[PDB]
Amino acid sequence: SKRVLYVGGLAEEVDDKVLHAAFIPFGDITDIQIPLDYETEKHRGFAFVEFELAEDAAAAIDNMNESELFGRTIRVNLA
Repeated sequence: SKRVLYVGGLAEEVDDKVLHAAFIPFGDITDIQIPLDYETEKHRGFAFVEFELAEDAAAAIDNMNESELFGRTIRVNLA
């Protein structure tokens, strides 16, 4: 589909709550996935945000790609 976004460049403390607040303005979010390093406790700096509507995902990409989050430049593309 074209409803799931790949989001890279996430600071270590960015979590599901942070991601949801940053992306919910574009439309309903179905789920957020944050792959973790099993040995350690933290994530790897990227996540997946799935929108209910492809149209909302598109708007999210257009606005969020190369934007700032926790002082880091993030990259947003179709997963």
